[PDB]
Amino acid sequence: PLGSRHVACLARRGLGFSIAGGKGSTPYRAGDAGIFVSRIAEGGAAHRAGTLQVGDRVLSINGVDVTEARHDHAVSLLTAASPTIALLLEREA
Amino acid sequence: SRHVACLARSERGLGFSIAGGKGSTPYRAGDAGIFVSRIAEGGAAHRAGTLQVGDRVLSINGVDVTEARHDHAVSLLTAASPTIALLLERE
Repeated sequence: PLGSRHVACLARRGLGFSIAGGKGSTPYRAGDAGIFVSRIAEGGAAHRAGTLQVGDRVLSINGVDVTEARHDHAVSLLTAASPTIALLLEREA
Repeated sequence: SRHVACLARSERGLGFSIAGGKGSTPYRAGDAGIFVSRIAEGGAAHRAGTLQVGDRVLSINGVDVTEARHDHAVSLLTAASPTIALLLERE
């Protein structure tokens, strides 16, 4: 029961995906300031996992809300050490 | 109230256990829900520090298990997946 949101739970050699947007960086798309998934590498965990899609809004990383976070700080959470990476994502149909 | 848990399935087997569900004995006298009933300490659930004995398992890998059968929830856990994502209630 997560509503219009969904969870990506990836096993942690590189992320396998990139993000764009947030505070301190250029926006992902004109008219929006939030963090979004901006690329998914082929063969990477994210790609084959099929739970990531470019354009997803990144709401939280490893339980840390980033709807108001800086770009490079959201990227630090992603590169920070843990066996997994949890993403709370919100998608547009 | 609601938490997300993301665990890497370790080759030793994942630590936590569950109890309850529509076709088993409850974990808690008057509740038909699915709860994590034990945590093998050392395992992934314990190392992540995100599971708790007593947590109500709401959903498993996007599948709602608030109304499900004990048999089905274990099936969701048992499935050989690289990860397991849990949505818990409390702790």
